[PDB]
Amino acid sequence: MGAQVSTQKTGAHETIIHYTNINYYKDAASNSANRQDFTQDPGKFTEPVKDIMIKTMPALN
Amino acid sequence: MGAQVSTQKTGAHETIIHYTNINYYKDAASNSANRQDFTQDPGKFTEPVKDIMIKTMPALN
Amino acid sequence: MGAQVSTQKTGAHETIIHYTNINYYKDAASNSANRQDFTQDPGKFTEPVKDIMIKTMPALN
Amino acid sequence: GLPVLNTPGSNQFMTSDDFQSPSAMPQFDVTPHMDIPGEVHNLMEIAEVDSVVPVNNIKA
Amino acid sequence: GLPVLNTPGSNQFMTSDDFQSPSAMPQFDVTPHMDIPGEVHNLMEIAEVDSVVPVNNIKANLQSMDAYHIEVNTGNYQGEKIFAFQMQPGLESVFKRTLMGEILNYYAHWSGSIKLTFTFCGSAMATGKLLLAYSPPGADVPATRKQAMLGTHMIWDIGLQSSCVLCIPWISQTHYRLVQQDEYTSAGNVTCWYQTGIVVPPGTPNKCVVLCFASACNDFSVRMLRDTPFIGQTALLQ
Amino acid sequence: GLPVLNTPGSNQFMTSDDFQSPSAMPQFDVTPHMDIPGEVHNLMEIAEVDSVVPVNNIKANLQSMDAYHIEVNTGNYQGEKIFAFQMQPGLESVFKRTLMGEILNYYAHWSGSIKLTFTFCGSAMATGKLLLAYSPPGADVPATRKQAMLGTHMIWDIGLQSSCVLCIPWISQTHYRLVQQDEYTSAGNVTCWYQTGIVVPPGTPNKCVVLCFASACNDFSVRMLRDTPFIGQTALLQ
Amino acid sequence: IARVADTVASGPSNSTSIPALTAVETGHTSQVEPSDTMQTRHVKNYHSRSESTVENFLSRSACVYIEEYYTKDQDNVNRYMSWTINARRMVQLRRKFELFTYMRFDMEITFVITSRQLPGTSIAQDMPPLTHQIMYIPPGGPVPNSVTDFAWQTSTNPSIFWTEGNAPPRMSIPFISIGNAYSNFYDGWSHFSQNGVYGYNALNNMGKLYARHVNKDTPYQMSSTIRVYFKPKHIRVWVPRPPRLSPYIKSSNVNFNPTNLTDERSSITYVPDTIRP
Amino acid sequence: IARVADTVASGPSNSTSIPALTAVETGHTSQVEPSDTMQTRHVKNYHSRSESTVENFLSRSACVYIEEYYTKDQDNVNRYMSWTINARRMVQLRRKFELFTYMRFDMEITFVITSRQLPGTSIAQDMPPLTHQIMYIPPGGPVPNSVTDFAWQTSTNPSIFWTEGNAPPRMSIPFISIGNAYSNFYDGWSHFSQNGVYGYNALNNMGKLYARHVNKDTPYQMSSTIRVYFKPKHIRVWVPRPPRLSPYIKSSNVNFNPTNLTDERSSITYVPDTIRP
Amino acid sequence: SDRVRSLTLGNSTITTQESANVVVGYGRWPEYLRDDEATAEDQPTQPDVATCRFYTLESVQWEKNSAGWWWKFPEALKDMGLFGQNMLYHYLGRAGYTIHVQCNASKFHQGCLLVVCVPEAEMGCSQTDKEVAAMNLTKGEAAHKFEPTKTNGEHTVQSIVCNAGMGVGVGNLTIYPHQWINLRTNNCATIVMPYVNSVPMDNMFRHYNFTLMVIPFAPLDYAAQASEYVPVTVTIAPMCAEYNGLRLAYQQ
Ligand SMILES: CCCCCCCCCCCC(=O)O
Ligand SMILES: CCCCCCCCCCCC(=O)O
Repeated sequence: MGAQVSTQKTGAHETIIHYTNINYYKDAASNSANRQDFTQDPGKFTEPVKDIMIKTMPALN
Repeated sequence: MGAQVSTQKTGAHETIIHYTNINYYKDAASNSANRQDFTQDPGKFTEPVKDIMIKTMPALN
Repeated sequence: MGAQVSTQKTGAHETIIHYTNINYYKDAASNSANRQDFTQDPGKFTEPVKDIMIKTMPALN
Repeated sequence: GLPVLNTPGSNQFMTSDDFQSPSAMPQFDVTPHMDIPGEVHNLMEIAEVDSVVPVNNIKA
Repeated sequence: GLPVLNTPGSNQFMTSDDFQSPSAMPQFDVTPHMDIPGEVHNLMEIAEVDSVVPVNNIKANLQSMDAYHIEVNTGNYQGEKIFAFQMQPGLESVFKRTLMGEILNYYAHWSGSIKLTFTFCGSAMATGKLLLAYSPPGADVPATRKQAMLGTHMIWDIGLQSSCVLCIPWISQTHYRLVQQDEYTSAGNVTCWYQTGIVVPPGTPNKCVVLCFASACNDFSVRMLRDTPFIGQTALLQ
Repeated sequence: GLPVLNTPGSNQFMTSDDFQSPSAMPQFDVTPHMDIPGEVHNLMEIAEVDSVVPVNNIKANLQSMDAYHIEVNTGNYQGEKIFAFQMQPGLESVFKRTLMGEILNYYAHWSGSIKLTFTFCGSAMATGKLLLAYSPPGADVPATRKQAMLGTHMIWDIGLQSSCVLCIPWISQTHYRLVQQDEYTSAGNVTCWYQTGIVVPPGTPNKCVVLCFASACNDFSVRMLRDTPFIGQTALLQ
Repeated sequence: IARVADTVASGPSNSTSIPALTAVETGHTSQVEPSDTMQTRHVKNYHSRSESTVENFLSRSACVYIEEYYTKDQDNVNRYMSWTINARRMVQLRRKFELFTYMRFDMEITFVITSRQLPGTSIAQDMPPLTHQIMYIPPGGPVPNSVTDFAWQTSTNPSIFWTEGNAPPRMSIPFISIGNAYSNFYDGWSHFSQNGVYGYNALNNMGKLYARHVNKDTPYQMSSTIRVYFKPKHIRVWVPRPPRLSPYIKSSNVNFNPTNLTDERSSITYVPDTIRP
Repeated sequence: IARVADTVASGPSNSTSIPALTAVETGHTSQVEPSDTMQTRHVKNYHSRSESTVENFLSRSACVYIEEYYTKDQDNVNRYMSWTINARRMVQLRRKFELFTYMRFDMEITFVITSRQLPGTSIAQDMPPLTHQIMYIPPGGPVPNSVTDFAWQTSTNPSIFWTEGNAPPRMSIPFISIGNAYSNFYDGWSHFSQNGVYGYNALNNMGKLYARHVNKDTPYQMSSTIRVYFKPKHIRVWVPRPPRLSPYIKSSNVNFNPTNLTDERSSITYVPDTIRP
Repeated sequence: SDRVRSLTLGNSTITTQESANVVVGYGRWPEYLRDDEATAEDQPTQPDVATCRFYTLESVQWEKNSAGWWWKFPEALKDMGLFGQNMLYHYLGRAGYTIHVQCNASKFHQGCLLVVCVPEAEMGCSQTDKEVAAMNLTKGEAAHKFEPTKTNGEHTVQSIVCNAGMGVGVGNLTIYPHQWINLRTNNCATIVMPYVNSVPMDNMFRHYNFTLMVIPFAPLDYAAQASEYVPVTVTIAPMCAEYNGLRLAYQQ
């Protein structure tokens, strides 16, 4: 089938950890949640300044 | 799929003995128990001595 | 998977007759019966004699 | 999940069925097999053995 | 059909499950995606944003801007503690409601450092040096500047650079701590003192406001999803 | 959908099953693994550790260290049996509670040899030779040293080497035995006698203590998981 | 993958580097870390922000509504349910959604329907399993005025038929909004003359949802309670905002009563003494 | 794979080899075997310690709690369940876990909920299937004070909705502990002044678990009994210890009454005569 | 001759001419915390030779009727040189420890002690209905002793030996790092304990990582005119001592 093997979340016996998935429905809205999308970009809220500010330097000068 | 064939435990008709497995869930905590991990090292408790002791020899000399 | 195709027992429309099987459990005791083991050796009970006896000959001579 | 449709005969219990089932005793170490004399494979092995016949089966 | 055996947990309904399900609206044409500014991917992006902390949360200021005011005065005030509080990002009344703490209340576990930024709002003529100290759990709260000075401290010198950051390092025994912090998962305290004092020229205010900001660092993270205890009701709204 | 037929045993709940199940806490970040000393992989690692055996388990010593004491005296004691007991690692009151036996009680089947280590705790001046015998099931318990000597025995000579091991070989008809041993699965008995005697110099104790240790060998193994009969209750604890 | 930043080992310092000094006036949040204001040791941090994901945060079934409808036609009891779909009547889920201004996602809807028999002196029955019918009516569709209205024919409106005892009915729905994203806040009006409806209700219109017993009638009065659950998936959120501080009063607007910024305490220097040997 | 050691064939002996002699003072457990103190025959031992595995030993559902909650609001009967999760109220499973000092593992939790109708003279009913709701509340989350509390909205707390008749509800949970391993024993305090709580309760805090009937009300009083079962999997254990000897008294500490080391008997030389022809 | 051994840690050295090998914890030897297992971000302090040295505690007398003794660490070393000073000024600590119990007699005396290190030795109360007090669990370098009979104290520990004050069998304590001191062969016992805990580090006042118990299984005995005074001294030396969270000293 259109099987798609992904990686499972670390277990309590770490340091065959993968699962299989197949969509049965025609609408993408039927698929399960995307609990594995780990994107980040705090810059939008933490550093929305026009002029890049270097940590080790004075904010104003 | 991400099928993984392993060996079954001996049956009452020994002396096709393998099973198939596929994880359906995204979390490793959902997987079945690891009833086939046979590791051993009694040394920790039976021989936690600093100086190796040879059976056929005197413990003290 | 670890699928294993075998031959089915003759049907009422003889003279695709095969089935598939996969073990899901880790213990061999979980598998289905071995209804297809056709071994025989009546000799143990019908001819447990030390000296081979030829049918077309006298039992004693 | 996978769309499934239960067929008649579900949840029933036929004494002559033959399905797989979970072991109540996981990883049980079966006692080593021992080669014992006179093993039977087919019952016909028995029916092929001569046995005295009670031809004179009168009440007395 | 295929011989099947139902396992325990069948036909149940777990609010945190994740299975597929038939769409009640087949072939629905979703509205074209539009690239909107300020998209959030992880809640931590929010907890990492500085938010004013109501350090002066006394009954009389629970509804005024004075709740955020941290006064500092000119004149001898040696031995006097400007302010202090526990390190409970989600339990401490001081942090409990900040953007950071507000998010932690949706989780039961937390870990990482915290950035306490202090801004002097006095006049451009006012000068001074404050001692921002942080003492890990174990001993009593610093009663004197000497005691506080023995712990992780930062001597802030007021000048052109208005703000000063006091990064509270994650010095815990365990990897994580409960947002509902108890004595076991204690984090310590933060006390502020006068390193020197606030000198000011003639014709200039003697009392100044010092705002406090709190946010998470790049090493911060929450873990146990739970419901926040800051919202409830007695009946369906209308 | 796919034509399916439910097999008997569906929707049931067997405490010893082993299926997959949805996690109530999706994407939970487990705490980093830490390498802790003394990890156990198999319970047999414990049953293989020597533990003091309460051979002198008489009513008067059921709560004193005397329960472990196995006295030996100077002077003629020929024909006298120092001690004796059955070989029931999990049923015999003598072994019933040792680390070894304590584990066997979580299982119904057992097999393998046992190491009975004896340590002389007398003074460095005391000397002597003891006869540690083991008699397999079949005949009456050795009433004399001659009878005991006919079985698997070990003549222990006290000296610099304090301890002496009496390995009880697995001499059974069946591969396994029941922890709840009956006459059928009998294991035999172990009797100790005086090979010679305990001679001692002037100004030295005449009575000495001999401790007994019991543990499993590399050929030991349990098999039938069951609940231990050494723990119970009459109501939920509080 | 979603790992956290590690802490670089830092040693003594004495330079013109001022990572601790800054100016919040710029609207820039300090990007300082422990290693910048003290001596730190190297630490391989394996922690992950996997559960902080907007997906894992909002993707959890939460009750959004609940109503009761009876079987027999006695007194003035409603025999069917009606509901103008929205998630503003349950403070819990409503508060989460309101952490962001705009949202976009598909959704998993689950229904927990339970019945009962009202108290009585002589109520011996033997009613067969109760079958329910939940019908979604998008804006404009004909609305039923009785438990026998023609509208229940469900000719084109999506509907579910469920019998008690079985697993709670469920079904997914895509992104309905006619806009590019659902709006949790609308600082505008419905009319160009700047009047009429103000806020959410001014533009949101997900239609209505009706329920009923398909069973003709019960010997003695019985009632059922349906609970609707929402679980957004394939989530997208924009413009984060200050969490709700004041309790929710109305489900149509953001009205509130002046609430305290937070709990009180003795003084700014108050810290409970927990060490008393 | 997990096979047992075989017995090498040994013959007569007469040397300076002293495998039987040793000294326990070293804290070393003798590694002697039958072949070292007698003549043995070769034996291919096929036995396996596969069931002695810590995994196979602890991975079995064991009851950890049980409470009863009623449907009607009559008298002072609790209509919902509350429980501060822990496995110290059921001696059986508690004793096993306590064979080790530290533990690490995921866990499979199963619930066995059963109901009944309290005795009465006139109790003829016809109640539909009873639906239950089990909600987990991690430390800090809002706790419900009634069977109609807003907390049951389960906005983010994991919750299960189960209807009688179906298979007992189940669900897995990872390794929650904030430490690197669960602690069965804590010889310390909760406060630095060495006071307050002592032991387990001083640090363990898995939160609470609540249950209730989602059904509005029953004509006549009925009650349900929920039984919680734990089944650790993907197990890891450290530092083994002496099994519990004294009966368990409290579920908060290790208090006990001086118990006998073992059963008594006639004398050290007592051995029952089982051979009497 | 493996009988003689020498131990050197810091400015301290122990000598022995009648030992019985050396037990090394659970097969592990003390080691500093690695970066891939650390949590505290601040750079730890490692006094080394300053705290990692042999500290001798108050000796104890072994009598014909002695039932046993026990110490709790690192608490018992709260007033020992600089090791105790770091405990006061720091929130977190981590150490190894090399336990060395001494006890000599003569070829004419007899007895056998059981030197054991019990991790997380949570103990019970005399009155099962009440709780225990820290004061009754550990009292500095002063040893608490086991009793041959039941105790009655309000918040006292059930000192009855047979149960080791833990509700277990004393004969099973051999499952912990241990050694015996059989006077006819021994003269002392050494045990190298590695840091054992479910956490990288922990407080040293609030938590008693392990308990050292010295229980005699063979009663001390001897003839007339034979030295009746047989003391038992305990010496312990921290190993790989690390500290985190520096702040104002803790007032005991
Ligand atoms: C078939 C049932 C359809 C139900 C539609 C529900 C849509 C929910 C939209 C929520 C909008 C918002 O929260 O801003
Ligand atoms: C969703 C239900 C969560 C229940 C959490 C149970 C955690 C059990 C931890 C047991 C700890 C121990 O036995 O030392």
